[PDB]
Amino acid sequence: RNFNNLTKGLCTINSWHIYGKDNAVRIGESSDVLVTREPYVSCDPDECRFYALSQGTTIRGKHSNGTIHDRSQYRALISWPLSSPPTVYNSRVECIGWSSTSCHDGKSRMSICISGPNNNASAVVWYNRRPVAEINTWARNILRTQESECVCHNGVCPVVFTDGSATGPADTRIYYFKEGKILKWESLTGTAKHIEECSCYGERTGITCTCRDNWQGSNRPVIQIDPVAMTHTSQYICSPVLTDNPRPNDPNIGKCNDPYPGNNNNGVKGFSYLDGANTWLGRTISTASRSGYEMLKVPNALTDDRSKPIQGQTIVLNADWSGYSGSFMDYWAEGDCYRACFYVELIRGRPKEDKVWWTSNSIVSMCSSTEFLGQWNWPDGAKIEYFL
Amino acid sequence: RNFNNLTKGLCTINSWHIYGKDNAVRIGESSDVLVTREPYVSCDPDECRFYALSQGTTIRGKHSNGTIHDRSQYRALISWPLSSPPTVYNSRVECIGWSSTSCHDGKSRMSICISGPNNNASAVVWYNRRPVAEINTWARNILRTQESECVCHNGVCPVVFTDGSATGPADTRIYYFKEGKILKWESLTGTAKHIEECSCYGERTGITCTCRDNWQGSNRPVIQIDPVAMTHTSQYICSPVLTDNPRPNDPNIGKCNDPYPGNNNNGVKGFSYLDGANTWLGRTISTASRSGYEMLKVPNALTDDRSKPIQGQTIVLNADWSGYSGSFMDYWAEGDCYRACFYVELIRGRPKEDKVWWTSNSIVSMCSSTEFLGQWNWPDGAKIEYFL
Amino acid sequence: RNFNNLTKGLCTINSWHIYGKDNAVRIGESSDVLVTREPYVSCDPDECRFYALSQGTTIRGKHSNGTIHDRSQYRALISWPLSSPPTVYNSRVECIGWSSTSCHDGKSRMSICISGPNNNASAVVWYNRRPVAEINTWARNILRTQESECVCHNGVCPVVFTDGSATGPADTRIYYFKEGKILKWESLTGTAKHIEECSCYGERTGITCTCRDNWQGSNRPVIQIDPVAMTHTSQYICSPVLTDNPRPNDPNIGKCNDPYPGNNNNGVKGFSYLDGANTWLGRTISTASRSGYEMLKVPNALTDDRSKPIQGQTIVLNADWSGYSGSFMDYWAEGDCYRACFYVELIRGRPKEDKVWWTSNSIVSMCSSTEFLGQWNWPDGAKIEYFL
Amino acid sequence: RNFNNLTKGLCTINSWHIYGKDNAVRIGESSDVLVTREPYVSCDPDECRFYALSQGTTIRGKHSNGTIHDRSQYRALISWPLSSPPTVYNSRVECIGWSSTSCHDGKSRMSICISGPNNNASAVVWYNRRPVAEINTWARNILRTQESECVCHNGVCPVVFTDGSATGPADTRIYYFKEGKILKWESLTGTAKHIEECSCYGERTGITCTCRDNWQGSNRPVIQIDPVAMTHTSQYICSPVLTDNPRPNDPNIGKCNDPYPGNNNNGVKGFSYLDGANTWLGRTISTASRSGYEMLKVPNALTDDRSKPIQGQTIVLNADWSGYSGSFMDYWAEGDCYRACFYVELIRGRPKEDKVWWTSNSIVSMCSSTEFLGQWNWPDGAKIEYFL
Ligand SMILES: *[C@@H]1O[C@H](CO)[C@@H](O[C@@H]2O[C@H](CO)[C@@H](O[C@@H]3O[C@H](CO[C@H]4O[C@H](CO[C@H]5O[C@H](CO)[C@@H](O)[C@H](O)[C@@H]5O)[C@@H](O)[C@H](O[C@H]5O[C@H](CO)[C@@H](O)[C@H](O)[C@@H]5O)[C@@H]4O)[C@@H](O)[C@H](O[C@H]4O[C@H](CO)[C@@H](O)[C@H](O)[C@@H]4O[C@H]4O[C@H](CO)[C@@H](O)[C@H](O)[C@@H]4O[C@H]4O[C@H](CO)[C@@H](O)[C@H](O)[C@@H]4O)[C@@H]3O)[C@H](O)[C@H]2NC(C)=O)[C@H](O)[C@H]1NC(C)=O
Ligand SMILES: *[C@@H]1O[C@H](CO)[C@@H](O[C@@H]2O[C@H](CO)[C@@H](O[C@@H]3O[C@H](CO[C@H]4O[C@H](CO[C@H]5O[C@H](CO)[C@@H](O)[C@H](O)[C@@H]5O)[C@@H](O)[C@H](O[C@H]5O[C@H](CO)[C@@H](O)[C@H](O)[C@@H]5O)[C@@H]4O)[C@@H](O)[C@H](O[C@H]4O[C@H](CO)[C@@H](O)[C@H](O)[C@@H]4O[C@H]4O[C@H](CO)[C@@H](O)[C@H](O)[C@@H]4O[C@H]4O[C@H](CO)[C@@H](O)[C@H](O)[C@@H]4O)[C@@H]3O)[C@H](O)[C@H]2NC(C)=O)[C@H](O)[C@H]1NC(C)=O
Ligand SMILES: *[C@@H]1O[C@H](CO)[C@@H](O[C@@H]2O[C@H](CO)[C@@H](O[C@@H]3O[C@H](CO[C@H]4O[C@H](CO[C@H]5O[C@H](CO)[C@@H](O)[C@H](O)[C@@H]5O)[C@@H](O)[C@H](O[C@H]5O[C@H](CO)[C@@H](O)[C@H](O)[C@@H]5O)[C@@H]4O)[C@@H](O)[C@H](O[C@H]4O[C@H](CO)[C@@H](O)[C@H](O)[C@@H]4O[C@H]4O[C@H](CO)[C@@H](O)[C@H](O)[C@@H]4O[C@H]4O[C@H](CO)[C@@H](O)[C@H](O)[C@@H]4O)[C@@H]3O)[C@H](O)[C@H]2NC(C)=O)[C@H](O)[C@H]1NC(C)=O
Ligand SMILES: *[C@@H]1O[C@H](CO)[C@@H](O[C@@H]2O[C@H](CO)[C@@H](O[C@@H]3O[C@H](CO[C@H]4O[C@H](CO[C@H]5O[C@H](CO)[C@@H](O)[C@H](O)[C@@H]5O)[C@@H](O)[C@H](O[C@H]5O[C@H](CO)[C@@H](O)[C@H](O)[C@@H]5O)[C@@H]4O)[C@@H](O)[C@H](O[C@H]4O[C@H](CO)[C@@H](O)[C@H](O)[C@@H]4O[C@H]4O[C@H](CO)[C@@H](O)[C@H](O)[C@@H]4O[C@H]4O[C@H](CO)[C@@H](O)[C@H](O)[C@@H]4O)[C@@H]3O)[C@H](O)[C@H]2NC(C)=O)[C@H](O)[C@H]1NC(C)=O
Ligand SMILES: CC(=O)N[C@H]1[C@H]([C@H](O)[C@H](O)CO)OC(C(=O)O)=C[C@@H]1NC(=N)N
Ligand SMILES: CC(=O)N[C@H]1[C@H]([C@H](O)[C@H](O)CO)OC(C(=O)O)=C[C@@H]1NC(=N)N
Ligand SMILES: CC(=O)N[C@H]1[C@H]([C@H](O)[C@H](O)CO)OC(C(=O)O)=C[C@@H]1NC(=N)N
Ligand SMILES: [Ca+2]
Ligand SMILES: [Ca+2]
Ligand SMILES: [Ca+2]
Ligand SMILES: [Ca+2]
Repeated sequence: RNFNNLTKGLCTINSWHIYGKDNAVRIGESSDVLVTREPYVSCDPDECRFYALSQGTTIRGKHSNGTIHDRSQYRALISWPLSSPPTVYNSRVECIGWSSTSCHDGKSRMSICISGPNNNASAVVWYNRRPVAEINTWARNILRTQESECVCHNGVCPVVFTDGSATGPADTRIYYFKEGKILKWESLTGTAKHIEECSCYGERTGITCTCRDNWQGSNRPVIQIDPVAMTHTSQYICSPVLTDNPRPNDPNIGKCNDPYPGNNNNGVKGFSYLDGANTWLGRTISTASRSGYEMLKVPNALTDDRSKPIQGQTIVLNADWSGYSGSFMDYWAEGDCYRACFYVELIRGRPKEDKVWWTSNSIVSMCSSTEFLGQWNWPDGAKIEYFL
Repeated sequence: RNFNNLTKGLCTINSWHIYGKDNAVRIGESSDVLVTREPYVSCDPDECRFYALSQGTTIRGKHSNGTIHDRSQYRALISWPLSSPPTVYNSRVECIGWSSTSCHDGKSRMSICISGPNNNASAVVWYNRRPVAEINTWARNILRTQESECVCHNGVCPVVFTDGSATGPADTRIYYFKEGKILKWESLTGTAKHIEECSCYGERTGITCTCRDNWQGSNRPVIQIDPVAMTHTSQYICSPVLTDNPRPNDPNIGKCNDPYPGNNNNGVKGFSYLDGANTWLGRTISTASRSGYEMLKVPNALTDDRSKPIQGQTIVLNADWSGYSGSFMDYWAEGDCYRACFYVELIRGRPKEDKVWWTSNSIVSMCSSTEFLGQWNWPDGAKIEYFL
Repeated sequence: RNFNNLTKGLCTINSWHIYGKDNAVRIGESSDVLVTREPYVSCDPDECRFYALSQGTTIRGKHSNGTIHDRSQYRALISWPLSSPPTVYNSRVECIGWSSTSCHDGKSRMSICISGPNNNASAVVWYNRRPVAEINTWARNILRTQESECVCHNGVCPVVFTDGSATGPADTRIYYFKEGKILKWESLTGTAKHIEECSCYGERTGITCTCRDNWQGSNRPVIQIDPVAMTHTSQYICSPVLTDNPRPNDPNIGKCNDPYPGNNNNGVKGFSYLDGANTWLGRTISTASRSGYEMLKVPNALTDDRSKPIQGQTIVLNADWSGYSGSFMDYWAEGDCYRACFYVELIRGRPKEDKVWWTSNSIVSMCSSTEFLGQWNWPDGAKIEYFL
Repeated sequence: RNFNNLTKGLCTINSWHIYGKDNAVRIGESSDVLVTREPYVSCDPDECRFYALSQGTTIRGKHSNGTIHDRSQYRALISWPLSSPPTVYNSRVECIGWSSTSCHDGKSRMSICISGPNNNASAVVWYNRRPVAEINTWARNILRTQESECVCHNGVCPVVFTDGSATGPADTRIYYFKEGKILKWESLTGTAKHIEECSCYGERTGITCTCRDNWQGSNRPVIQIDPVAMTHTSQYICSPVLTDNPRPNDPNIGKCNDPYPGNNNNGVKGFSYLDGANTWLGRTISTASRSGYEMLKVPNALTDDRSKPIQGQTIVLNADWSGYSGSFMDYWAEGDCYRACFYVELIRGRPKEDKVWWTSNSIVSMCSSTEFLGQWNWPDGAKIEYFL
């Protein structure tokens, strides 16, 4: 087969339909379902799969005790069939670590896992299920990457890494891989002041990443990557429709080249589709906690610092827990355009539900529709008392 | 490969032999078997599989509590290997929803799931395991479809949908799909007064659907579809051998173009094979509850309003619970004719067995034989007290 | 690919080496392992698999209570990977019933299951995982067949069936199938007075079946089938080395054309390889119960009514339970000769161990070696008290 | 496809990165994970897999009681997907026995299992998942082999066997197989005085085995095999950096042709990569017990009896249990050189943790990097109290 080429634009987004949901925590109440977090979705040319970071234990297993912990030697990036739960028996390990990305280039899949102690972490780059390249920490402060799929164009797969402080200036690098080999890496340029956990998608013939400013910003940093020239720019979403969490209330003027202030030293992984008038932003409903999720149609959110919603859709009720969210597309589907998709992580357990001693999640996933479809709300569905 | 063409007639039906049985509830007493309901069977050119709507939990799982509920965000259409139980680990999710159909066209499989709230439901059409088309509710009252396989001819797959009241006139549409794309849709024509949960099979070169009249009828509505012209007619089974449930006792004159009265606002999904003198009707043995199942040979049941049984076979004893039933065939088997098959849903738990708080089912499945084979009876086999 | 042709003779048998063992009961103490009985082994051209009749429940499942029962609607012929246990999740159902056979012809597999009540049982013949032919009971008294693999030559697969009394004259038929279709069937001819559960193997270019006389005989009936002419003969193993169970002590003169007396109305499925001086007989060590198993080299056992052992090998200690045993070969292995193989069923639970209320089994399997290898003993290995 | 040829040298080893870890004991606390020991890793041309000797029971299963036992009829060589746990459902049995090796030759896999009583054990050689050759015990004292992968060159796969005393002179043989057939076998030559459990790797165009001296030596025996000529030599690692366990403290002069004294009648399976200045030795950190693991860069360890470490990396903390370790490489990866890999067995339970009555293990696995990557430590991660 061939390297996939980003030759298509996004489909028109008039609503979102249900694409995938695994009900992991519901099922894992009485099945050998693996504790996970930081999930995402990524497609091969013949199959789409769920991904997450395992915690090396099942939910009912006693080792689930204390899995709010982010980084341990018992974590690993796993994938499993679409809308199935991540079980001990059906899960395929891609690589070992506690921060990851993964993407198919049309021929084979590249997966990257970061492992190690905070001051000595390292990334291993896997291609065609074999280890190919390794990158050592350059700032010795929790080397970390996207926690969602990367995008490939003609065999070139850009990945965004960050090494350094989570509450101040850090050292962010965009790496360009082909077949697992390092072609080139760049220091972060542009006006974005802090970069974490970029959510990327590809469209003719560029790659757009919506990331997390954990330092001072409640608006989201945007990195736009050219995968042919292997260059990039950065700024923020200009829109006053702020999409981080926690975050202040929406002003009437956003910020294009600086963080919008109000909430320091925190954030959540999130995403957006920036496509002129076809722009949709995702965010939690709450401005304080990781609860609820909605999609908002905000024309020219990227460049218009006055832009407001003209349409929207509720994905998760504010009364229900959410969490991380990120973008993905099936680049091998039929049609003239790429259908925009995303997932929402539904975190259950700690810190918000400390009656149990574990932290896991399930996945809900949506794709766009050119129809104006009715909306439902998609909660995790598990009842905590059952786990007591 | 090629699109399957309905070039064959039905085989002669002189009896029914055992084809499949999963013993799900028996096995699920001490295994991670998924709670399901509304099951069916559908074949690929190289494999036949069980299908059902999952409830997003195992039987022993505490979340099975309250699964008599029909529609929730935790349901999904799953398939699994023939005569295996639907387990957490061996089940493949086809799409997310609480009403479905699915069928192979010879090249790839089309699956359709409906999800959403009662006044805003929507169908997503999957083809080759990718979402292709979406249909929004047109009557805003539980958009719903067949709950058994559809039939394809030369790439054209007709599906029967209903939107609107379950106790009065509703808005029924026949959709014609090819490769997941909507070719055409039609409003329901003919003399059938209410349409739900059609059970279809294909024979040279038309498609016959036996459905459920939930309004006033205890005789079954029949839709006959021409998949080339993409047109249809409707009426009832003329036979006084009434095959819904609940239902009145068999009269000596049936009704061809109107519901036979006696039982309002209720029914069960059922099926028939209408083939002149090769006609076999299926039904529950009880006229009051979903218990028992039998096949009755009723010559010209479709057109003869005096027709009576001349042969029969017991499938499930009246002392045993049954439920939904529907038709399917292996259109890729060897031979000159299509062998008629069906399944019976064996519902266990609520409402009829309320010592437990769940509702699930297992599957028994039969196909026709040109031999006159001895009959057995096929109960679910699970003992409720074990679940207490 | 092509139909397999029996073009080779048996390899020289100088000992037996371990080939397969699943430890099902050991593992099933704390895993979802299916209760089974009547197991065997059968090879495809690219894989060899374990087979058995499931009881439709796991060992720990409460439904295992009463599985000493031979025939129920919850039984089915399952296969699973070599030396794995028969679990809920890894088992593939071949067909539904409580008596079976199965064999590959080089192109596809034919499986046959008998189901039904005692006076109305019927066999369904599956080929390439599709139902092809059906045979109704001709004597209305537990229609039953081999409970081990059949053998195919040039697409022709002979099967031995018996219908009628287990304690008197019965109606035995040899059926000849090709691609699941009935080519011909014959009434049992020769001097064998009672036929049950034949164990067959194929060698240039005939098929040899060693069966069970449940009526009066403690010597074993032998059917020799010509798969080209589609004809057969029958007699007993002439050897005074009696190989049924229960059985009298070995005399000095056996019987060639009549049952050797002493034990009526009982027996066990067993096997032999009859190959001139390369002859090996299998049997239980005990003459009273299904315990122990040994192979005995008895030159010309088939024709010499004075023949005695000149070599042997213990397979299972007399202190350990055994059960059914049968023959199989990999007809697609490399080499000039067919390597003789067999399995022993290790029955655990009732009737011999009635502290538990279930009956299951595990499998040990051996093949011949041209070396003179050391012997071990192969017990089931499960400790009953753990199940209490 | 073709026979793999050892045409490449080792890559430069500047550090080790994480390659695989299964967390079996953590996961097996609440999942059907098989009790194992003596694990290793071996690659096919399209997949790499974990291997181990099963104990025929799960960890939570009551039959895990007493699995410190080395040799029983319930053991078997199993393989399962990389970094998954060895579960009942995902494990593939390769052959039956309590001592093993296995390796792909580029076309198919050869697996060897030894079973039997101590004075009558025998090896069965499997090729392409079929039994091909058998070797009887020649010294009648626990016939035993490598417990890690073998290496093939042009279809020739050398295996090191030992039969005889574990505390004195034994009879060691190097067997040369092709497609499972015995080409030739040799008695052990050279200056190595005792040989057990060789860990081998292949490099242009020879095979290097690092073994265990269980008699008098705490330095490791090295066998170097020529797979074309089918000949070999033996000696010890000259280095004073002693790498057995238990072992004395490191002297300043090692031994090239005799055992370094201090610890009798004990040892552990271990490995090394001997490549001039690219030499790395593995060993436990403790000199007394199987705890901890480290890699040490020791230039010319094989020939220089004064050589000392100039670089190193901790793999497992001394406070954590280790166990067996062995070498493997992906001989089908891309590149100009072979990347050196190894695994460490992390033994949990008895004898060191006798609060539980079982003995199992999990696996950590590493490969080399030409980068100088930061190090972590990789413990098993299971907490014993959970199992009480
Ligand atoms: C079956 O399903 C269908 C399909 O899903 C359902 O229909 C959907 O219903 C939902 C819910 O109502 C809609 O989502 C909302 O959309 C509105 C935007 O639509 C309105 O505004 C448009 C823009 O108007 C402006 O510009 C135009 C320029 O021409 C001008 O005309 C106008 O006067 C004004 O100047 C209108 O164009 C639009 O009209 C169109 O749509 C109508 C249908 O809605 C139709 O009838 C019309 O004919 C026309 O076609 C419409 O009036 C979003 O604004 C809204 O999002 C806000 O509200 C939710 C709360 O519900 C909140 O969570 C959001 O975050 C957002 O509110 C925050 O952000 C604002 C901007 O920063 C801020 O000002 C707010 O104060 C608020 O801020 C606070 O909350 C946030 C959140 O925590 C916090 O962060 C802040 O700090 C602060 O605390 C919804 O997304 C769908 O659009 C609609 N879809 C369709 C296809 O109709 C249907 O209801 C279902 N049926 C049933 C029976 O249930
Ligand atoms: C081993 O296995 C074999 C194979 O399975 C077993 O053999 C099978 O046995 C079963 C059970 O007996 C049979 O099923 C029944 O079949 C009859 C129909 O067959 C009879 O009627 C035929 C038609 O006769 C009429 O027309 C001809 C025209 O020529 C005329 O000759 C005749 O005088 C009359 O005018 C006859 O042709 C037929 O004869 C043939 O078959 C004989 C074998 O049966 C053979 O001996 C003959 O030589 C000849 O070849 C035969 O006489 C069905 O009527 C019946 O179904 C009714 O009964 C069951 C109860 O058992 C009920 O559940 C059904 O729903 C149905 O009864 C309801 O419907 C009627 C119509 O509406 C109504 O009038 C009834 O009052 C009743 O209604 C009530 O109940 C329902 C249900 O709840 C409710 O909804 C209503 O409101 C109301 O309450 C059976 O299906 C198989 O046909 C037969 N198969 C074979 C191959 O033989 C064998 O027994 C097994 N062996 C052993 C040892 O067990
Ligand atoms: C490592 O592994 C190796 C390989 O496995 C082990 O070596 C094996 O050891 C076993 C056990 O000893 C052997 O099995 C037995 O074989 C004998 C037959 O071998 C003997 O007899 C041969 C025939 O002799 C006759 O004919 C020749 C003609 O030339 C003539 O020379 C001779 O005088 C006599 O006329 C001899 O050829 C043979 O010698 C050869 O082998 C020797 C090694 O064994 C070797 O040293 C010699 O040099 C020569 O090469 C040898 O003497 C079987 O008879 C025996 O089976 C009987 O006994 C067991 C009990 O152990 C019983 O269960 C069997 O069913 C059978 O006994 C019943 O059947 C008889 C016939 O009907 C009857 O007469 C008996 O009374 C008895 O009947 C009773 O019990 C049954 C069972 O319940 C019941 O049904 C009845 O009603 C009644 O109650 C064994 O199978 C292997 O052959 C041998 N293999 C090899 C390769 O050596 C080695 O031991 C292991 N090492 C260690 C350290 O453990
Ligand atoms: C992030 O990750 C990185 C990468 O992993 C981390 O960096 C790593 O850190 C580890 C731990 O410190 C290092 O491993 C140790 O390496 C030393 C060897 O390196 C030293 O020695 C070299 C040789 O020196 C000699 O020769 C040269 C010839 O030119 C000469 O110059 C010199 O004077 C001397 O003559 C030096 O070349 C080397 O310098 C280089 O490296 C420096 C960085 O380390 C760098 O700064 C320099 O500029 C230069 O480039 C360096 O000085 C090993 O010796 C050591 O292994 C011993 O110690 C451990 C305990 O920690 C022990 O377990 C080992 O078994 C071994 O000690 C035993 O064996 C000896 C030999 O038999 C014996 O003499 C000892 O007494 C001891 O024996 C006792 O214990 C054993 C064990 O139980 C027992 O069996 C005995 O019986 C007895 O009881 C370590 O392996 C890595 O090399 C290093 N890697 C890199 C790339 O830097 C970094 O730290 C991490 N960052 C953070 C913040 O954590
Ligand atoms: C490498 C790492 O630990 N990344 C963190 C992430 C991180 O702490 C923040 O972005 C601060 O830099 O926060 C969160 C979070 O829940 O907000 C999950 C991630 N956990 C994992 N990726 N395992
Ligand atoms: C969409 C929906 O909920 N369909 C119902 C169905 C429906 O209520 C009746 O046909 C009335 O219209 O009844 C029943 C039933 O048990 O009779 C199961 C179905 N459940 C599911 N398909 N999930
Ligand atoms: C065949 C056999 O039993 N090999 C032993 C091995 C052996 O005892 C020593 O090398 C002494 O010769 O020791 C050990 C050990 O834990 O040190 C595991 C092995 N267990 C297994 N391979 N099953
Ligand atoms: Ca922030
Ligand atoms: Ca009705
Ligand atoms: Ca008998
Ligand atoms: Ca030693």
